[PDB]
Parts: sequence; C-alpha cells; structure tokens
Amino acid sequence: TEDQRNEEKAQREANKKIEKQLQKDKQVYRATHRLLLLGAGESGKNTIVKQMRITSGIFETKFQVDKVNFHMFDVGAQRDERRKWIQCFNDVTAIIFVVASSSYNMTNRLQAALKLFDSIWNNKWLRDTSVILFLNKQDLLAEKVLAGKSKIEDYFPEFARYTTPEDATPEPGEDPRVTRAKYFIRDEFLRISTASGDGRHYCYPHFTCAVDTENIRRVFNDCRDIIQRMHLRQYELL
Amino acid sequence: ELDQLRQEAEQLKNQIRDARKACADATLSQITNNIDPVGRIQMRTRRTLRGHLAKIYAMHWGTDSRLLVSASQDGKLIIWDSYTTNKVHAIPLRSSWVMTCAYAPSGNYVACGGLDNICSIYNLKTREGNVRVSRELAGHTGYLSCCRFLDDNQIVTSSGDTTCALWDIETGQQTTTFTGHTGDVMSLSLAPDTRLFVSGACDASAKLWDVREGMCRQTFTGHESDINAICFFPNGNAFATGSDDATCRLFDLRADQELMTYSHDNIICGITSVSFSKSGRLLLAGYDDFNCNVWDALKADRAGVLAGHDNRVSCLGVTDDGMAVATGSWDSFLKIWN
Amino acid sequence: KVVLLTFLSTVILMAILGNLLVMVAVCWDRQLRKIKTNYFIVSLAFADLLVSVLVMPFGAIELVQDIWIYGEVFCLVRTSLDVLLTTASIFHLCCISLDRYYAICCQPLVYRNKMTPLRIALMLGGCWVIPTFISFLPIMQGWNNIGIIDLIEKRKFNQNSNSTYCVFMVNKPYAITCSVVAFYIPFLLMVLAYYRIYVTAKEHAHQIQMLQRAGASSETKAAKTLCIIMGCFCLCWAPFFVTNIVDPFIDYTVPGQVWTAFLWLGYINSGLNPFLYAFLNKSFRRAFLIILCC
Amino acid sequence: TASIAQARKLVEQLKMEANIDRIKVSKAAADLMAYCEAHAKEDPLLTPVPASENPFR
Ligand SMILES: CC(C)CCC[C@@H](C)[C@H]1CC[C@H]2[C@@H]3CC=C4C[C@@H](O)CC[C@]4(C)[C@H]3CC[C@]12C
Ligand SMILES: CC(C)CCC[C@@H](C)[C@H]1CC[C@H]2[C@@H]3CC=C4C[C@@H](O)CC[C@]4(C)[C@H]3CC[C@]12C
Ligand SMILES: CC(C)CCC[C@@H](C)[C@H]1CC[C@H]2[C@@H]3CC=C4C[C@@H](O)CC[C@]4(C)[C@H]3CC[C@]12C
Ligand SMILES: CC(C)CCC[C@@H](C)[C@H]1CC[C@H]2[C@@H]3CC=C4C[C@@H](O)CC[C@]4(C)[C@H]3CC[C@]12C
Ligand SMILES: CCCCCCCCCCCCCCCC(=O)O
Ligand SMILES: CCCCCCCCCCCCCCCC(=O)O
Ligand SMILES: NCCc1c[nH]c2ccc(O)cc12
Repeated sequence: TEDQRNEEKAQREANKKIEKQLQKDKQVYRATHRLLLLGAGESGKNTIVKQMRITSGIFETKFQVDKVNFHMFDVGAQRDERRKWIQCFNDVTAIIFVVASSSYNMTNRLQAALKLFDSIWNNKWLRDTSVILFLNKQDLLAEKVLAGKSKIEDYFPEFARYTTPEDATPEPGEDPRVTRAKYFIRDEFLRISTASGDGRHYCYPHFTCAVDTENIRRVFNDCRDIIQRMHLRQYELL
Repeated sequence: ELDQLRQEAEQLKNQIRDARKACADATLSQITNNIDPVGRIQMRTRRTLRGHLAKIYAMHWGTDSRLLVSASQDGKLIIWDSYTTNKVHAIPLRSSWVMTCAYAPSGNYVACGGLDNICSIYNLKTREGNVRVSRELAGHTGYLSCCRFLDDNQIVTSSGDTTCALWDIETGQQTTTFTGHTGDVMSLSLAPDTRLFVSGACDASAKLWDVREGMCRQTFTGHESDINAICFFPNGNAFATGSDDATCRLFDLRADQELMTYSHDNIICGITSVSFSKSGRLLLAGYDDFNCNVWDALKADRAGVLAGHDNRVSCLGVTDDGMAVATGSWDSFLKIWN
Repeated sequence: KVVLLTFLSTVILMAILGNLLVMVAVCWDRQLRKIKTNYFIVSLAFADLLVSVLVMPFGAIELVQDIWIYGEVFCLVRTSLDVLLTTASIFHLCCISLDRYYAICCQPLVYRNKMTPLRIALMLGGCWVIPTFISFLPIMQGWNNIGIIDLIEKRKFNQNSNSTYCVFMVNKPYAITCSVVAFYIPFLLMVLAYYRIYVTAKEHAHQIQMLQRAGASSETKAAKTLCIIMGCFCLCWAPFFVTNIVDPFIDYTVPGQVWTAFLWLGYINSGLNPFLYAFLNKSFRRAFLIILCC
Repeated sequence: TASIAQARKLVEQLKMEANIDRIKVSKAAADLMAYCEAHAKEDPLLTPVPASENPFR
C-alpha cells in the first residue's frame, strides 16, 4: 500500500510548508504591540485615527515608531453592550481612552466617560491592562474656559473645592483657569484609576489635541513605560 | 392601548408558568435514582495541536471525524488532521479578531467571523487548490458570536445585534432574520434534522427557532446570567446551555422548561462551551477555571475532569462518530481527549 | 570541633535543595519554560548545583579530615572544577543582570524578538566555556604555579606532622588576570546594569507617586531589592577576590583560616542564589506556591 | 414611538408560545433514558473502546 506512504509524504510536506509560514508570522506577531482604542463617537477619536493613518466593527490601523510596529483597533460601530466583546482585548499592551475634556457642559458626556472609564478599569478581564487616557480637545476646552461663560463650577461641584496641584507643569503662557480645569479633569480620572492600588496596571493621562501629531509619540512612550513597569514589577522593583 | 398590552404580557407569563409547573410532577433526578451510575470517566490528553500564535476562541469538528478547524485571535484559521496532527491549511483571516468558525457538513466550505461583523466563507478544495474568500456575508450590525452550516449554500449566524440570520451563501443575502432575542446572542446549535435551531443570549434566555418559518417556537428562562454555550441533546428533543451562572441547565422542547441542572459547590466560574457525547449520556462543558468537567447527563455528577489547559477553555467539541472530544483554550493549544 | 561537619553539610543540603527546587519548578511549570529569561536562571541553578555536588563536599572533606588522600592529579582536577563552576556561576549572575538591564532600559518593546535562541545559546556558551580557559587550561598546565614553585613547597606541608593536603596558590599574573576576568569585570558590569535599572525604577516610581498624589481622595523598593542582591554577591565574593589580589603581593602571608572563611563565603553564594533570583521574582514565587500546594 | 408596535409583537409571540402542546416531564425523562440506554453501548467516551479499534493509538 504505497498510497499510504505517498499520502503521508504529502501531509508532512504540507505540514512543514504551513509551519514555516506560521514561524515567519510569529516574528511579526511578537514584534508588534496591539492596542485597543475606546471613546465616545463625538470625541476626537476619529481625528486621532486619521492623524495616525497619515462599516466593519473593527477599524485596524498600521503605524510604526522607531521600527516598532503597533496595531490599533478602533472598536467603533459596536453596540454599547460592551461587557462581552471587551474580553477579546485582555492581552492588549494598552487601551487608548479618548475623552473630550471640553464636553463637561454638553448631555453630561464627561460623566458618562468617567463611568465608562470606571467600568473598564474595574473590568474583571482587564485587571492587567494599562490605559492610555487621552484628554482630547484641549484647544476647545481652553476656548470655552477662557470665554468665561463656562459654568463648570457647578456641573462638577467638587471643582470649587479643588485647586491646581503643586506638581502641575503648565505650558508657557497657559491661563491659570485653563490649567486648573485641565488638572481637575485629569484628577477626576486619576481618582478612579488610583483606587485600585494594586499596581497590576497603570493609567497614563495626557493633554492632547485632536490634530496633535505627537500623539503617536505619546503612545510609543506609554507602551515603553508599561513594558518597563511590568518588567520592574516582575523583578520586585515596583 | 399600551397599558393593556403590558398587563396582558404579565398574564401570559402567568399562564405559561402555571402550565409549565403543571407539567412538572417529578424531576429528572428522581426518576434517574434507580439507574446505574456511569462512574468515573477516565480521559487524558491524546493529541496536542500546536501552531496558533494567540489564544484560541472557537473550533468545530468535521463530519468525517478526522478533519478539525480552529480559529485564533491572531488571525489564523487552521485546519488540522486530528489523526496525524498535520495542519492541512492555515487560512490568513482579513480581521484578526475572529470569534467563531464553522466547518461545512460536506467539508467543502469553512465559515468564520467575529468583531469584523462579517461572516467569511472559504472554499477549501477549489479546483486550483487555493483557499480563498468565496463570499462575505455582510449586513450584521454586531460581532458574530456563532455560525453553523445548514448546507453548502445555507448558513445560520448569531451576532451582537441581538438578531440571528439565515444566509443564502450564493446570493449573499439574509434569507430569514431572527429578532426575538433582547440581549446579545452568544451561541448557536443546529438540530440533528436541521429543521430547528436554538440560540442562547446574554438575556439569560434560550429560544428555539424554526429555520424555514423564521420564528421562535419557545423561550426558556431558567438561567439568570449570560448564556455562553448551547447544544442539542443528540436525539434533538432536548438541549443544554452554558452560562456565567456557573451551572448547566437541560431543557426539553416538548416539556418547554428546564429538566435538570448541573452544578457543584467547588465551581464558581462561568461556562464557555458545552457538548454531548454520541449517546447523550455525558455532558462535556468548558469552564473559565482552565478545566472541563464531564457531567452525567442523567445524574449530573462529576464523572470526569479534563485539566490539560493552562488558560481559559474557550471551546469544546465532540466528533460526529463519538471517537474523541477536542478542547480549545486561550493557551493556544488544542487537547484531544479519548 | 566537629561541629563544622554539621554546618558544612547543612550548607550543602540547602544549596542542593534550592537548586533542585528551582530546576523542577521551571521544568514542571510549562508557563515558565516559554519565557527565555527563565533559561538563564535554570542554567544558574544547574551551575550552583554542580558547585554544591562537586566542589562543596570536597572542600568539606578537606576541612573535616584536614588531609587530602586522592593524590595531586585529583587535587588539580578539584581546583579546576572549583574555578570553572565558580566563574560559571558568577558569569551567569552577570548575564542575568545584563539581560534584565537590556529588557528594561535598552529594548523593552522588542525584547521578546531580540531574545532569539541564538542569543540565549551564545550567552550560556560564554558563561560555561569562558571559565574553561581560566580554570582547566592554566591549572592543568601548571601556569599558575610557575614562578612561585618554591613557595608552594613550603606551603604544601605542615611538616611538623605527616599531614598532607591539597593546595591552590596563584602567582601575580594569574591571580590578577583571573580575578579581573571572573569577579571585577562581571562586578562592574552588574553594578552598571543595576544602577541603570535603579534609575529607571526610581523615575517610574516617582511618576507613579505623582499620579497617586493627584488621585488621592483626601520608590525605595527597587533600592532595597538591588541592595539585597548586590550585598549578598559582594559579601560572598568580594572578600575572596580582594584577598586573591592582595595575597600574592604580601609574600603569601594571609593565614589559612581567613582563606577558608572567604572560600566558604564564596561557596555560600550558590546556596543564596536560589533564594535571591527566584524568591525576588513574581513568577518563581507563584510556581513555588503551586508546587507547595501539591 | 415604537413601544406600541414592540408590545404588540411581544403579545403576539407570547400568544403563539402559550398555545404549544406540552408533554409530561416524566415522559420526557423516560424518553431521554431510553435514548441513552439504546446508544450507551455505542458511546466510546461512556465505555472506552479497545486500543486496537481506537484510531488514536
Ligand atoms: C526545562 C528546560 C527546557 C529548560 C531549558 C534551559 C536550558 C538553556 C538549560 C537546561 C539544561 C542546561 C544544560 C545542562 C548541562 C550542561 C552541561 C554544562 O557542562 C554546559 C551547559 C549545559 C549544556 C546546560 C546548558 C543550558 C541548558 C540546556
Ligand atoms: C576571557 C579570556 C581572556 C580568559 C583567558 C585568560 C588567559 C589568556 C590568561 C589566564 C591565566 C593567564 C596566564 C597566567 C600565568 C602566566 C604566567 C606569566 O609568567 C606569563 C603569562 C601567563 C602564562 C598567563 C597567560 C594568559 C592566561 C592564560
Ligand atoms: C570589590 C569591592 C571593592 C566592591 C565594594 C562595593 C562598592 C565598589 C560599590 C558599592 C555601592 C556602589 C556605588 C553605588 C551607586 C553609585 C552611584 C553612581 O555614581 C554609580 C556608581 C556608584 C558610586 C557605585 C560605585 C560602586 C559602589 C561604591
Ligand atoms: C567587600 C570587601 C571589600 C569587604 C572587606 C574585605 C576585607 C574583610 C578583607 C580584604 C583584604 C583582607 C585582608 C588581607 C590581608 C590580611 C593580612 C593577614 O595577615 C591578616 C588578614 C588580613 C588583614 C585580611 C583581612 C580581611 C580583609 C581586610
Ligand atoms: C558548553 C556550553 C554549552 C551551552 C549550550 C546552550 C544551549 C541553549 C539552549 C536554548 C534553549 C533550548 C530549549 C529546548 C531544549 C530541548 O530540546 O530539550
Ligand atoms: C547596587 C548597585 C546599583 C544601585 C542600587 C541601589 C541604590 C541605593 C540607593 C541608596 C539611597 C536610597 C534613599 C531612599 C530614601 C527614601 O526612602 O525616600
Ligand atoms: N573558589 C574560587 C575559585 C575561583 C574562581 N575564580 C578564580 C579566579 C582566581 C583564583 O585564584 C581562584 C578563582
């Protein structure tokens, strides 16, 4: 029955041909860092995606920094029932969270974003996943606060009891009110993230604009820091 | 107008529950007491399939009981020869986030889908011998959770938009749409005759649907948590479900209610997959705690346990001939148990 | 007193137990095996076990019996094995520190890809073979004794009695070169790598503390870990390798008791290594707990 | 609003569901037992087959 031997040879050569391709794909898979992009539709998430590029449920994007490949997947076009498909991204290096910091006085979109951040951070399957929090639309926030018509003092009553941290590093010429509002918004999310106190994952807030070209560098630095902190915690260095 | 209809809904629930209670005089446990127990089922790893780069989330058995298809989140849809362990094919998916895969009963086609909201049909044995996307069944507004072939031209799919659909593959359009589910639909199961299929959903209810007539015959609400898995009893008169409730429930279409439950004090995690042996006596289910518990379908006692996986067991499937049961896990390996 | 027999035997037993536990935990835990970083730790554990089985017992026999009975050829073989395994363990520690520094500071984002099997094999080959060129090649040919042969004869016997014992003496060139190759260069590399790791950990902890203060509802851990590791390494080896540098330059006047104490301080390193690089690692602690659960 | 239409469809579907014929639970259990016993002899997992017949040896 030489037919058995011929079929065995064919099966093994096919197996080796497939195995070499799998090995080749393995190097690119490990060399790449996967990212999950989240945020409300009205946020500047789409503009950030467009900048990094320059009706499916997943819009994947390809971008490289310092010869490091990053695969970001916008989960847009998905329904608000997030508790199921979110489990798929438990192994992503970081979750990029985009929030319109200027949308505090719109519905209460900022409060909804805070609740979403709480739910994602406290998610059972995302315990070891860090979050890159992009506080987007900073220019709009500055425009709205500088005008003086903003009533943020009672939309978030804790603001009146809040003052700029001593560690703040405002940009040159930045108005004191703009800095105070920015850091209040940032601390609102930091309160949610800091509550864990476990160190398995960390939040990396940033003050970014929708067309900010450095957002790619922010993502690269955040991924590098996340990996460094994971390694340090592995060796009891954190 | 609206108020009367809502009260009628509660009255309808009341009569349905009263009838279901009246149909219950004894439980399956009570009648099964005198039957000889199955005993301790012994099974250990038989074949280890390697090659998937990322966590495996779905698999299916071919009707020949030799060819096996599995899908991984890395974007690789691999077809394995279970007897020889050789990888027949390694299909590169357009979208890496595949959540379901299916193998046609004749073996000519393979289906897969996930967060891409598209079910991709692959022709395995075209005259050129190259695997290619025959057609894309777009139209769903949610991630595809499960899919199963009715034939080479028909396939039923479940999606995150709370609706299941029957697709005519050649035309690429929904022959029929199922919208009775209120929550996310997670799993599908075809009846042996293919005349009926039952879909579990995150609304904790299981619904029995008619393929040709496009309506749900019955609704089962025994579970109180998201249903992740569902499978018919081999005769087609009953089905079992898996859910995050950390318990399995068996339902009979004719009884129109839960028959019996499978649970233990040492299990607290959710259930990912469920399957039945050829005779239906053994109920095999995958659990989030990295092992699969084998349950006596009649007694609901732990007849055996499969623990050859280092991560979440995402999928489970028994061969049509009953020779072996394959299990996938997030550890990127398939373990075949006999 | 014969109490030293209990102490040396206990040290040997603890070292062997620790190394065997490390190796079996790595082997059983298939999730540890997939990480190439664990390969360096496995090699270090094997080297320490080899020390504890082929070097420590022979030194203990030499001490308790105070006499060598296996001949000068096996004296040379024992000295070469001691030097080889000691330098292999030191090089394993240095390579572990360098790999950790690489992963943390140099290539954190592509560490997994850069750690190809070729790199791991080359590093382990450097750790295991380079000691051969300084342990067996010079000692078997007697290059360490040339120029001080007359002094060795005086030190060879305590001729007031008929006792004879195996000896190891080094001339100025061999002493300096071997000390530099085995301890000082690896010590400097470890110091630099761990200082850079400390700087990275300090900046990360400062950022974490700033964020925690910002999120408050009203940094020294890396220092402690690195201090523990480097203090253990220094207390184990620096005294011996400083004596070896100064011993030839003072007409070999160092008393034998100090030499033995420093030699066994060096040996203790192999017993401490299982409890330093595995205990201070989250994955190894998880594996050890799993094994203890049985 | 679509609430009225949704309620009407819901009541129609529940009315369809209620009208089905339901058979005794003990009868269903007996049928399942009959199927299990009739095929227990042909279930390799329930009763392991000998090594010679098993294709995985
Ligand atoms: C559990 C296994 C897979 C861990 C693998 C770690 C590898 C790197 C370890 C395990 C056994 C080790 C080998 C054991 C024996 C020796 C003999 C020694 O004279 C030279 C090094 C050498 C050849 C070691 C090299 C490194 C080694 C191969
Ligand atoms: C990593 C590499 C450099 C390790 C190898 C170091 C080698 C080259 C060193 C270690 C011991 C050294 C020898 C030690 C003793 C002496 C006696 C001296 O009168 C002439 C040189 C000579 C013969 C040295 C030659 C170089 C030597 C063999
Ligand atoms: C072999 C014997 C002499 C080793 C004794 C350990 C000495 C050399 C070690 C212990 C602590 C170490 C210091 C700790 C950290 C610093 C800060 C920075 O400036 C780098 C070097 C420096 C200054 C190190 C130099 C070497 C050092 C002083
Ligand atoms: C990490 C290291 C630097 C710690 C210090 C090591 C010390 C304990 C070592 C280094 C040099 C050694 C000295 C070398 C020379 C002699 C002369 C001898 O007649 C008595 C012992 C004595 C005095 C040694 C004592 C121990 C010693 C001082
Ligand atoms: C004389 C020094 C020799 C050093 C040899 C180094 C060997 C490196 C091996 C890298 C990891 C190999 C893992 C698979 C081992 C196996 O096949 O069992
Ligand atoms: C061992 C070589 C590398 C260096 C690593 C150890 C660094 C030791 C630093 C000592 C000073 C620590 C001061 C801490 C003060 C505090 O607790 O706030
Ligand atoms: N017991 C220490 C053996 C040893 C390792 N390396 C050495 C270098 C020089 C020396 O004399 C001795 C050694």
